Amino acid sequence: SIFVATSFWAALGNAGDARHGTAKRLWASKPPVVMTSNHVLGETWTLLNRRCGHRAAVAAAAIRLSTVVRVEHVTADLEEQAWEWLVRHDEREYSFVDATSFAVMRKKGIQNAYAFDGDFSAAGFVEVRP
Amino acid sequence: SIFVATSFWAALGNAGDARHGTAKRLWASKPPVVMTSNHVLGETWTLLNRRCGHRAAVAAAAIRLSTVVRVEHVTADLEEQAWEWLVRHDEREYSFVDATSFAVMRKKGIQNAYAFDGDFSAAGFVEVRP
Repeated sequence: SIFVATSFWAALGNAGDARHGTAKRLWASKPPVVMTSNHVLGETWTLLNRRCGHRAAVAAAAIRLSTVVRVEHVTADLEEQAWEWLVRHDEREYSFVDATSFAVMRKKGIQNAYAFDGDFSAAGFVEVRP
Repeated sequence: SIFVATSFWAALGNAGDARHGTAKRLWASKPPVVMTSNHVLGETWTLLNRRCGHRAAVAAAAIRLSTVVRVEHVTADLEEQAWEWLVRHDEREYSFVDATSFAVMRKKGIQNAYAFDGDFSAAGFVEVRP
């Protein structure tokens, strides 16, 4: 299984992203179980909206309708763990969505992330490469 | 009676923000009932962590512990309402967090927002000023 982060969705959903081709390659080779979070989709919307405008962002909104991609609603319990995690890990700059993403992966026993730019790698997960 | 957006927290939590002065004055004259959301606090963490560093971002994390600020966990239902709203409103660039913020306010019957930049005003709310 894999967990998909915003950095990946943003690449996949933006044809003008420098890592678009890499993303599509990764997407074609993905395992059957693909999950992400409500926080990630929201972040993806915002990023794609700011970068490519409303139409491109609508694509991200539609992922929540997918029968193939599993979207975890991050619970209050999981968020509390993410907050605690965030407060202790001052060694590197981590976003809130990243911390909730790590928390989801730990909960679901997921080690592989579809993500770029090394934050998941730094946090002890595997950022899948083509 | 008021909902506090990310833009306000970011100004209040960063003394170098151009609207920090306005934020503190509004914060001094705020009503007894003050509300925000998990999404907003998460976004605030991320912004402050990038701009001012870990120690400053921890302040935002601590708001979730407040006995005076009500922190609403945005339900999957409210997010769905936010998603449908986002898809509908192409006339202006709206973030996901702001969309969920609008949804929370509408459900709670709140129109007065502690927020800057006019996005809440555009969405039909009152961005309160001193």
